[PDB]
Amino acid sequence: MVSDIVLEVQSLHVYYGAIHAIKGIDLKVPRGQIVTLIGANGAGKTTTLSAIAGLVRAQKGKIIFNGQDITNKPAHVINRMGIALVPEGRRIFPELTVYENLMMGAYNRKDKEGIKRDLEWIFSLFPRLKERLKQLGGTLSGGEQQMLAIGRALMSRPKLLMMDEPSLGLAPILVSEVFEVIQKINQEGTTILLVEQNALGALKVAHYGYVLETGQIVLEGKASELLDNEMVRKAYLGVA
Ligand SMILES: Nc1ncnc2c1ncn2[C@@H]1O[C@H](COP(=O)(O)OP(=O)(O)OP(=O)(O)O)[C@@H](O)[C@H]1O
Repeated sequence: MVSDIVLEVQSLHVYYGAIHAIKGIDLKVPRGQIVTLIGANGAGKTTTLSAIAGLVRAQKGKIIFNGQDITNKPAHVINRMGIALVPEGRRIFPELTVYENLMMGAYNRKDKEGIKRDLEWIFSLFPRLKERLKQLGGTLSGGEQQMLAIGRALMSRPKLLMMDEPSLGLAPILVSEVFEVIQKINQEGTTILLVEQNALGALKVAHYGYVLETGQIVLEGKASELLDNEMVRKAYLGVA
């Protein structure tokens, strides 16, 4: 099935350890849009993405991918279905060079031209990466590694690209380039679910946003409108 809503979370509840991390949230990520989930550290952003990816259990509610209930399915299955996740930590394989890291992303495509066009498309998106194609990973700057992690996910031609704090700890200029690349990716049609602590940057590129506070959504709406909301501005953008 193919839906206009690529991902829908319904009354999701997540419990682990001693804490009730997510307390019944609802979210929708429309096809071709960039949706962002923002909130302070510890709001439950990573947990939300983990639940969706099946890395943590959903005690209540459901996660629907293109109309199909994938609630609590095996993480490896959910990945094969088309949901790509670029977790926090710019996880990359340092022992493999930039080229190998990108290519391992298209391990299940069988494509011939597509893989070709996609590899070159990623080159225009990340000039600095092509500048160090034969170079190993772990020898690039965190900024470059972050860009490499994103490139790898792209080579799998994701039906849904999820990213957890893509700009965390980066220099202003890199933060700016991260968000610009996210926009370029979306302009090609890729649906994105972006989790960020940098609310300003996230809301500026997103179509829709959700504000998560202590496991619950307190506000949601068109991104441009959230930027003009007094509560968002004072609480997340520093305008008090
Ligand atoms: N030892 C603990 N004591 C209290 N709360 C804890 C503990 N360990 C984990 N948590 C819970 O973890 C949740 C925060 O982690 P989560 O991964 O959801 O954060 P996040 O806001 O997405 O940040 P990041 O994206 O950086 O991981 C909170 O609900 C917090 O209460």
